[PDB]
Amino acid sequence: MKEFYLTVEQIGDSIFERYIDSNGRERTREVEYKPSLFAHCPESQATKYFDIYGKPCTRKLFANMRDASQWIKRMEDIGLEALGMDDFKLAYLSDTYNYEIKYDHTKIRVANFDIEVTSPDGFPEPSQAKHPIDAITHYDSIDDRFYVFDLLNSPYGNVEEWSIEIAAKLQEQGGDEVPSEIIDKIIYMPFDNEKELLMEYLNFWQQKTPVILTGWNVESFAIPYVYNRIKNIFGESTAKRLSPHRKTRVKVIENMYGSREIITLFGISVLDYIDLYKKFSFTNQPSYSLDYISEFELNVGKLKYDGPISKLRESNHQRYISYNIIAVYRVLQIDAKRQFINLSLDMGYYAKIQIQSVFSPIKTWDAIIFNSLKEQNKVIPQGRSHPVQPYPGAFVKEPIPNRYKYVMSFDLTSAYPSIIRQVNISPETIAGTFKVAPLHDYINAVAERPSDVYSCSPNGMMYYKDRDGVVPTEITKVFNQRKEHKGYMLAAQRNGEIIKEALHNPNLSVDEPLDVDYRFDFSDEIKEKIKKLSAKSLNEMLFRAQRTEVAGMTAQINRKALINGLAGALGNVWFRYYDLRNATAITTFGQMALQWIERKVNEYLNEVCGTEGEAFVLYGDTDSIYVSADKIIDKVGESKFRDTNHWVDFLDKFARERMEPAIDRGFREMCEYMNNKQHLMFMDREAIAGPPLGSKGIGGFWTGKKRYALNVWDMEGTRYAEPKLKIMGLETQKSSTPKAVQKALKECIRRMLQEGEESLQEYFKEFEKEFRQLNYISIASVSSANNIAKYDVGGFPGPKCPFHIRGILTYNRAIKGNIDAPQVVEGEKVYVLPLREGNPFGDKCIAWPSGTEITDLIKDDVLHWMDYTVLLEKTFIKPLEGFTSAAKLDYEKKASLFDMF
DNA sequence: CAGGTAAGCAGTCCGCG
DNA sequence: GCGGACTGCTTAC
Ligand SMILES: Cc1cn([C@H]2C[C@H](O)[C@@H](COP(=O)(O)OP(=O)(O)OP(=O)(O)O)O2)c(=O)[nH]c1=O
Ligand SMILES: [Ca+2]
Ligand SMILES: [Ca+2]
Ligand SMILES: [Ca+2]
Ligand SMILES: [Ca+2]
Ligand SMILES: [Ca+2]
Repeated sequence: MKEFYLTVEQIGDSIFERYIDSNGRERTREVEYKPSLFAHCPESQATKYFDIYGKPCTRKLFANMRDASQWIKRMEDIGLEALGMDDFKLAYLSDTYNYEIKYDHTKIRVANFDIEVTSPDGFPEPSQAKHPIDAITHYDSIDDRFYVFDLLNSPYGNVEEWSIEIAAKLQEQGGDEVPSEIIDKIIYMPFDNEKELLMEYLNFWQQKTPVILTGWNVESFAIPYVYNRIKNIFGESTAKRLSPHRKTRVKVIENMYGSREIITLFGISVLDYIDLYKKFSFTNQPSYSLDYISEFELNVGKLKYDGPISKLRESNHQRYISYNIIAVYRVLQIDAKRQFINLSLDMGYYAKIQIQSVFSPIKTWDAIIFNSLKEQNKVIPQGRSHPVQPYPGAFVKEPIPNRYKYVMSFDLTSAYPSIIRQVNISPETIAGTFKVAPLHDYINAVAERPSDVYSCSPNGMMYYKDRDGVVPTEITKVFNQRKEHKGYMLAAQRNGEIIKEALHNPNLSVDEPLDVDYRFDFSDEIKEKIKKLSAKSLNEMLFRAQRTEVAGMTAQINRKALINGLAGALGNVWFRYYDLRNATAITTFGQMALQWIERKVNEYLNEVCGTEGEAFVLYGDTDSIYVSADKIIDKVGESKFRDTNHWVDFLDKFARERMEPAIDRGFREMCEYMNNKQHLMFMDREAIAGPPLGSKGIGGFWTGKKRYALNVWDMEGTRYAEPKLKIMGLETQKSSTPKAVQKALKECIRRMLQEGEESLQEYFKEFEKEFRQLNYISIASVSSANNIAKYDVGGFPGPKCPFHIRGILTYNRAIKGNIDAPQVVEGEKVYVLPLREGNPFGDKCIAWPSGTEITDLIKDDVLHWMDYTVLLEKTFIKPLEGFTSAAKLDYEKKASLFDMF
């Protein structure tokens, strides 16, 4: 097999590299890598190296990396550009792996671990590490085993061994329900003292040294805690054994409000799963506890126990250890679903970066562009310092708030990357500028044609047309990967809908799920077999279809995120290729494109409807248009349709056969107007939306920009078994909205869109009457909590104290002088409840850490004093009043003449 | 900690005769 | 009481 790196580090004048050799074995080597950098040279000096602008460069070979670094400094002192990859390990990888890397994940040691630490005096601070580590579960992907290190004797209690047999038993048998599929994979090691546990852990670590190290909060808790605890007991040199090169450093992570410390382990790639999840999942959760996320992702019940965690070990060590093992497994189950590790490996190896650099699109693109340019003996420019400057973004159309019955949407495929490719936007393709007319002049095609030579954006920028820039070239490659994966995602989705239809008529049989590839549209033979299957087999197939869809979604959406990130990287001052002219070329072209095509679509539809000045495009945001199809439906007449699906077909066909060609023609003209390099503005139908045929549903409504809801029947070629609500911006979509309120508002909207005003009124009246019975957590608002200390004036709200911060200050007073009560963590999320006047907490709200029950000390008082009236008014009635006035109906029945009977 | 901008709503403070 | 200036938070794209 071809060799591939595992990790790479620079340590002084050495590159330290762990890799897989040609025989599939893991090796390590120290290389005295001599880097090259570059300086401009005279034209009369023959060379093969040119900067991106075609200027000749001489290559400078240094005796060592420190010499190269010093030269860079002196070049700054002189005032001359020092060209080339200043991050020598990326140059090392580029030299050592000069080919498309083909990696084998089965050879990469992926470690997933979690630690337990009993603490009687509050949260165990990793930088202090003053409490014993009393459990470690460490799963190794190569052995496929969970290694359990269990401390039996501690100053906080001596316990009996954990029993695998009890762990396996059902909760109803007194057991812990550790999943049977992992029972045989547990290797259990009890220890009579902490020193021996830790020494054995380090010996194990030496044998099975993680390449990728993950787990939940490992970078902020487990890793610094283990490191610091070993450091406290044995000294620094022993703690550094966590690094295969015996090198670590404390890294200080700074944000706007403060800073925190992590431990960089040289020769390890830490991918904390919480951070993977936040970057790649495209969720925003009310809580990020593993219990909360596990429940969300896997629908597994919360790990139940009595008393505080600080007493769990001594009260029930059996459960304590089982829960540590289950916690490690949960992360593996989440990754089995979401495939974020797989994604990280793919993207890292593609770019030729340390795997942990996938978190940084700037680093990712710097490396991709460097490798691409190097292939042609081109030399990258030095990074420079830039002041942060604002610049313009997208256009958003102001919609008229209203109900909208029939709606068809269209948007650009991969909008910003397509603009980059079409216009040819790149650092080295800038050809010059032209005199700009007001945007509306280009939108209305009255402005002078910008250029007859170069490819243009309406911000005034011109680009060469003779060759592709490195940015278009490289963005195209990742776009193509994205498209492939989206294909699989959509096929899995469509396949899922076939199974849901079939589930309306399950056969009374004992049979098996079909062995099929869900990434490809079911053949007719598969469809026939499915129509004969039992519910059990069909549900298992649906589960598999949906897992395939999730897998496809991860692959596609994060590749989209990467290419979109290049468009923004051009507008980040730390990017080597930062240029506001290019960042603005993209966004301004986007503004023009949307408003251009809005005009073209209106003109086209006014023409086919025999009207003038009518607005068919009701809304648009960035790269999308929403078209009212009422008149199209009305031209055939609602009476002519057999069922809902009939008019959906008709609109689908109308969009595909009439609208899309018209849209394409309009964009080709725009491309020609801008003299662009390649027509790549492809605006395909997204949604077909309307009420169910013969119902009183309103179909859809807008309240304002970025706030709307649609009853969708077909999304990007997926025809749903059941209509699906596309809701954007409204309170149902906000993590700040109470969970039960999100649910109720969603049901109000469903009724509005599908059934009508009377159905909405029936549900409101019931919700208003019954909501007081809702569990307090389900009706609590949620907010991130920043700057708690800034607004704290002697434990009371300072001036301008935000509402959620006030709640926290209230909480802090109520738990005063408790090491045991859970503290609110600066920067994390809290639940927030309003309090009735005259309450014992002495303020109008209380907040406590999100994802948790409020401490028993105050729980009963909170329940007693909760202000249900304020809560309902603010989270439910106010937003619902917004939805219904926009939609022009009433959530409460108004009086009529009939009442007199 | 980790590409970008546009823009919504909650809440504070305070004016508005 | 609602709006504007402002802070804070959150989402759409
Ligand atoms: C979703 C999203 C969009 N955008 C910008 C860049 C996008 O190209 C543009 C339009 O967004 P989208 O229409 O959401 O995405 P897209 O056009 O890139 O891809 P698709 O083919 O799935 O439609 O808005 C971001 O900058 N960040 C984001 O997270
Ligand atoms: Ca724990
Ligand atoms: Ca799009
Ligand atoms: Ca599309
Ligand atoms: Ca059947
Ligand atoms: Ca869009």
